[PDB]
Amino acid sequence: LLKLFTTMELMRWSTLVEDYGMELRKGSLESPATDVFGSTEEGEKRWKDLKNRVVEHNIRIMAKYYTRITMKRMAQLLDLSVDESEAFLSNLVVNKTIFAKVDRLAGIINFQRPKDPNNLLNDWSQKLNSLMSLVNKTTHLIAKEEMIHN
Amino acid sequence: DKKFHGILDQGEGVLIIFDEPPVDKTYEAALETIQNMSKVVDSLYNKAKKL
Amino acid sequence: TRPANHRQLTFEEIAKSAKITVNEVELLVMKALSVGLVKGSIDEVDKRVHMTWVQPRVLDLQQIKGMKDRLEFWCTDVKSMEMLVEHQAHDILT
Amino acid sequence: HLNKPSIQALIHGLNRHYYSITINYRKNELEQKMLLNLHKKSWMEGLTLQDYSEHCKHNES
Amino acid sequence: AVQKVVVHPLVLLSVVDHFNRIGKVGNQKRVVGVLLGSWQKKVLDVSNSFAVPFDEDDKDDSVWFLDHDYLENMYGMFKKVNARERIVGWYHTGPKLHKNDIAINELMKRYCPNSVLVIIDVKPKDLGLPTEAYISVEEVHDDGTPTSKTFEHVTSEIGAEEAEEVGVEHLLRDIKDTTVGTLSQRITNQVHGLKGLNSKLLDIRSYLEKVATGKLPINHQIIYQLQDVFNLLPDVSLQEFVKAFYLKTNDQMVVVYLASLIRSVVALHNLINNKIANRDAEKKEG
Amino acid sequence: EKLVSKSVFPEQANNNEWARYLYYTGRIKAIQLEYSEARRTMTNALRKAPQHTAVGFKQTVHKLLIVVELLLGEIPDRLQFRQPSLKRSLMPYFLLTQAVRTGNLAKFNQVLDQFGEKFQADGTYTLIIRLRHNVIKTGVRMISLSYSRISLADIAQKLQLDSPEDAEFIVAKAIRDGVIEASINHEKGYVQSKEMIDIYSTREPQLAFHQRISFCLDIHNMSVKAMRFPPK
Repeated sequence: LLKLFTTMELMRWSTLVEDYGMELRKGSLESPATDVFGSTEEGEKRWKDLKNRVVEHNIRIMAKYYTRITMKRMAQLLDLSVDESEAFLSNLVVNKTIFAKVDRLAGIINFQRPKDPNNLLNDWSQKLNSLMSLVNKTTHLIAKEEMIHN
Repeated sequence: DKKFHGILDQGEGVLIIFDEPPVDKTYEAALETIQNMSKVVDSLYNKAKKL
Repeated sequence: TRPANHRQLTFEEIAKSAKITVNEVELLVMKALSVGLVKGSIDEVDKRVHMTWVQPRVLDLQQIKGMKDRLEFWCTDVKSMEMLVEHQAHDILT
Repeated sequence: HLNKPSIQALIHGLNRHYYSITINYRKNELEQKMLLNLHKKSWMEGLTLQDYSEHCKHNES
Repeated sequence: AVQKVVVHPLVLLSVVDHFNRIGKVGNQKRVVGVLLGSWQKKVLDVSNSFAVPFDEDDKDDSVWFLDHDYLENMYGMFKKVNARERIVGWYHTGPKLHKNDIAINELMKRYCPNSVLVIIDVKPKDLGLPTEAYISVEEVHDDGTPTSKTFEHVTSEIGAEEAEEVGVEHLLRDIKDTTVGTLSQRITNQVHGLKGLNSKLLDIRSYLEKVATGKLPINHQIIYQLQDVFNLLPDVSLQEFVKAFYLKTNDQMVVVYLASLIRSVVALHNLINNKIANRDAEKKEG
Repeated sequence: EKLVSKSVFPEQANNNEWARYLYYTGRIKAIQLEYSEARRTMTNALRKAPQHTAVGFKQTVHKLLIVVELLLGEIPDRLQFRQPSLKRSLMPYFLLTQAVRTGNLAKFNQVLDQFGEKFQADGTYTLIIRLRHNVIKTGVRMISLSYSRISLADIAQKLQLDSPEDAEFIVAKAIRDGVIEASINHEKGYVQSKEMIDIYSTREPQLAFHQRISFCLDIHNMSVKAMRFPPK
């Protein structure tokens, strides 16, 4: 689980529960389950907080990779209702945790920051400079190779 | 009232919000310089009367 | 295989090529980005995946020939532009 | 006589005990085409678009 | 390893002088000498270089005599003159590497473990620097291929110190372009960069042709570096990029238009002033 | 027209001579159905008129420009009609412009009845008749400016046309005539005006700036070229 919370890919709450609920809440004689996720009131509160952390990690992964994920797909991937997923995303955005623009009309959750023309042309210039440098380096290696295999 | 930036569309009903591009002060400076040069051309019109 | 210009990959095409369900392509592309094999971006509304690929690949003699003729086109374009600039700016060149 | 003596050299003994000799620098190509490489500017520098952010800032200022 | 080699101007004039003097009396291909310099964190800085007698036979390619005692005595003399310079490698004016360069590199390594071979061409080429620093690398090649001594490449650049810079400025004060981005020099530089890009692309295409025809081996490495280059292409004609670039071009053209208006107004004012001066002079004439 | 097409007017001519030639070429073009070129040339001629030196030339240029602009579908500026020197001269043209804008063909007929001989003596009667039979162009242009998806029946009602099919014919003729930029969708019979696009993100601003910068550089070159430097 600790590794799964550091890997940069979605973990589904349904699958995570199906895999770790027995081992994390109840435990066994060979699996001494702790009281962190117990059945007590604090146990349920911390279980809900763990679900919130899982959904936050999922949303972070989407914001890092996606650019425009429909509300339906975001809710499906976060294991939450459409309205609840929208509310969670709005709460995250208000706090400035992540950048998003919930277009409720078309169910669009566009993640990309607005591309000012200066930044776009700067990215193009950076790509061109990298291309030129790589071309020079490949020409140097090419001259080396021609030199060696006379 | 120049509060939160956006425009409504009653056709279907939404509150669109954008980032309000700054103004590009360069164009304001260019227009002011154009006015100044127009009045300088006017002054040269005042001159050149002496041939 | 993409022409390097239409780098956008439709979700249906990836589903057919990899024999993965419609919803599996999202996770597949996400894993590809995560491990470090592609440096693009993924879009769900249009169901098209932006592709910016950094991981290189081994080549074949036919692939090398294709790259060679494409670079020949590139160098001819560069030479044409250089000639145009030189001829148009002969007076200012010095 | 297309050169001039210097007050310093004059004070320390020029045209009195010591006399200067015109110093001519023998430079040749190959030795002048190799030295125009200290700052020769790579081809890339003549195709870099600067950066549009500070370019806009400079234009505005 | 060596991340970069800075060859100061004196090394170049010394290597041009050695090649000239050896060539003037007798004829010898290539010219071998020892390079002296100081080590920064990873940037070797070559400052001085002294000639070393070197006879070789091109036919055999394995016969070559380099003075050991002569090299050591020269290094001792230079240490007495300036001890901050330790041997860092060797240079040979031969435009291309040679089959016996590896043995000479090992001999140099005998005096300095991190030896850099700077090939200081004495033929003025308008496209590219006159130095190419090479190092010896022994690896297992990973990709199941026979390993050999070879010559790994290290980036080279020509710098200078205050004294060498002053000497260079005095020497090239009659053939030096004015410092400052005059439009003539900017347009000429852009043309030069286009020419350099064309030359590099032609070299890459020639190597690709050789690989396709089999005259040279398919590297399996660096080749995919060319593939990465071809992936990094800007991909112009995208609608968003086209709109942004048109916006930028118009934003620059408006400033150019304002500058043109200012220039026209200033020229018209100067013309008015000159005309009034001429008319006043004529009137005061009589 | 043949002479103007073949002969080339020197660029370094007097401003007054240029204005006279512009007026003549404007009349030639206007009589020849090149309305846009006539308007541009006559506006340039008015611009190049000798400040306040020739009243009659200004009067004639203004009258012909008013007629040509009315034909082209643009209602002329009222400042011309309000000017002190041109007021009485252009009063009949003011009435004509009123009639054209209001769209009252009867008002146009009574206007012609009173000052028809004056228009004739001014050498613009034929253009006035062309306006009498082209009045609908101004209404179509106003509809194009106002509406974006006007229904064919509604446009026919507004332009007091008899039937919608006549409205369709007139609208297509207008789309050629450079008066409108719409595209009729005959499937549902509504005139869909072209959607406006951000001109700045396009190339037209670059073209305008190029023309202006070329003019400025040419002016500077001409100014520095003479410089009238005296012989020492």
